[PDB]
Amino acid sequence: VLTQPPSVSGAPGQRVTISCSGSSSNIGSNYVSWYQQKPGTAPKLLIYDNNQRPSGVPDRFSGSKSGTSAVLAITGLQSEDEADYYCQSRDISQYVFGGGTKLTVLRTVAAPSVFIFPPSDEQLKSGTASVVCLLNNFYPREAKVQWKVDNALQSGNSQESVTEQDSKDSTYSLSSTLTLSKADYEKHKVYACEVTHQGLSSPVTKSFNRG
Amino acid sequence: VVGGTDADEGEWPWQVSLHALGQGHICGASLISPNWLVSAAHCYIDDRGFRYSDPTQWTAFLGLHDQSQRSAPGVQERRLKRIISHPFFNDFTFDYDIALLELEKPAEYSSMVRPISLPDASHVFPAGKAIWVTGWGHTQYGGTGALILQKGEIRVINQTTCENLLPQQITPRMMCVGFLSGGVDSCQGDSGGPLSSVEADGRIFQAGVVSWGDGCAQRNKPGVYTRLPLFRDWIKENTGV
Amino acid sequence: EVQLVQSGAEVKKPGSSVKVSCKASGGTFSSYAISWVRQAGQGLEWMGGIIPIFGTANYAQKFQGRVTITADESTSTAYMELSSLRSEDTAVYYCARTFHIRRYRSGYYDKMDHWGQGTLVTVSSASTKGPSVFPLAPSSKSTSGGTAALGCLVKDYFPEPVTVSWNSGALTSGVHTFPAVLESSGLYSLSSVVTVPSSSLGTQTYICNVNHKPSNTKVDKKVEPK
Ligand SMILES: [Cl-]
Ligand code: NA
Ligand code: NA
Ligand code: NA
Ligand code: NA
Ligand code: NA
Repeated sequence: VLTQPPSVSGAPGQRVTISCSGSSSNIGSNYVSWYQQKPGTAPKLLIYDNNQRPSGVPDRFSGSKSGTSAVLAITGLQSEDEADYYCQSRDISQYVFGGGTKLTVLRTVAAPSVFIFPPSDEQLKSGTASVVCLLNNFYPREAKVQWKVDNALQSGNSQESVTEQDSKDSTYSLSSTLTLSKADYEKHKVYACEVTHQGLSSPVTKSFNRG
Repeated sequence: VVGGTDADEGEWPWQVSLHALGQGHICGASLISPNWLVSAAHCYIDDRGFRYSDPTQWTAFLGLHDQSQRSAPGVQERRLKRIISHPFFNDFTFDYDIALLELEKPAEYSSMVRPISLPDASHVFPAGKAIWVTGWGHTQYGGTGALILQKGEIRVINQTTCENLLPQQITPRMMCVGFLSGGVDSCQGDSGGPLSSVEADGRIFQAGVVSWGDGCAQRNKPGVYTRLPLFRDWIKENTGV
Repeated sequence: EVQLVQSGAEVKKPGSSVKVSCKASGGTFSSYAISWVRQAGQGLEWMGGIIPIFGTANYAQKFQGRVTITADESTSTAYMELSSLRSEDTAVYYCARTFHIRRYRSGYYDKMDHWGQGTLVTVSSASTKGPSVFPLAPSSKSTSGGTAALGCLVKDYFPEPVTVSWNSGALTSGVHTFPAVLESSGLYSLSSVVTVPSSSLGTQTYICNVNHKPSNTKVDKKVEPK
């Protein structure tokens, strides 16, 4: 049972530390290693034996241990360090990982550009209807997207997906998809997605009239 | 060394520190003549980041007491001319874990820099005998290395006992030295350094070379050392010593 | 240079067994161990490992019983078998080669430096199905002299993954391909979008290239204003 903060943030150039808290049977009695996992990539060893850095690991990563705790320091962090970081230690006769810490890179607020897409003629002919609202390149991650159909607030019929923080510009993008049967889609006129976000002084609505 | 204490300055004047380029102290060694050191072969094997087998990648420090004081009076820095690793060294088992290091320029003997005597092939270091390991390695298992050279007193273990404490891992080239209770042991960064043995008459021989271990200082897991007497003729053949 | 290459993705009905392999490309495991680690979405989990030349397997307590780890030096292949598969076992399974097994007094399972590419095991009773690909047309109201968005909806496929490119990989700037969402049907859906200059819509053709290898579904879809 190695505990790590779920989230740490810093701006480019900043020094951040990621703590790994254990007990006597793990960190207290053993060496600690650290791993990075970039999105869509196998993990990479950053540090072993508390503070040793393998070749090909950036100099900005360093490790320390004291008692039943250990720390990974990223000194001079960059936008491409957005990743999950895991500590690892022996615990008696097995090896265990911390729960992981996601590094968020700090950026100034950036309002999303918003786009709504009606279901395609092809999808409609195929038998279903999906309505897609896109929020592009925004910061911070937190946003509210509300669907309205004939000015009636929807609930229970949409799903969101959000990209990993962008490695170069540190923004996010988000899709919200409203799913209805073709028959239900045909019963309404106005389709609207309303977006609330810190970069927007008031909520932005994108809409279309069916047909 | 775990469970040891600081050496007195000049107490182990054969102990050498081997630094690899950009990395500081990696391995120990021992001074056997003005021109030659004894160390462990496993220290000088390449890995993916670094050519540890290339003698140009190393610096030897003789007469060193404190890793933070490499320019103290009496410290001698030397390059390596050559690394002779034992031809039967096995990378997996560490059988035949011994190497000979040739200095580019000779050591100058002093209060701080003196050779250790090699044991003849017939020399017995009996089970039970208290002998010494020295080094700048980790001082606690899970811990860190020492600035000041450490010494630890450990006991030779019977070979059959050693074989069965570490099943299917011990060869006749190896010896276990330590305690069944653990507590005192070599550790990471002590590799290549000397096991020093004081005879009843006070003469000091090198009994062994720090080779490997399952952790450090753990119960039933004494450190493993290369036996030096077996290599007497090989050392003579390759160095003249 | 060492590379570990793992076996292909699998789909396994809950209750079945999977056996994932991990081949060392150089033909030998040498003086190194193999460790198995999974990522089920919650974080890394150690499963166990073995020294292939000196082989007795070590296991994580969580997986004691259900995991068997083996390795053959002669074919330089290691294996992890996980039995009685659960939905929660849906994960990417990695093998990794450790540091030298004798060089470090601390051991080796905490020193995983060469990783395989991962093996996706999806534990589901769902049937393999290629996606339907639908265009997301740039708006007729796209701002003149501004920025337009367009995309493709990649709907109702199983299992993961799907790959999307644009214009055969020539168009990379401004592309976002969203993580897929698992639907109550047990099928996945995602969209891929790109922002482009509104001024390019009249002359540039935009085609999303969708590959769904498990079903051998290849679709190129032109995304057009009309
Ligand atoms: Cl005794
Ligand atoms: Na939404
Ligand atoms: Na005593
Ligand atoms: Na050390
Ligand atoms: Na227009
Ligand atoms: Na086409």
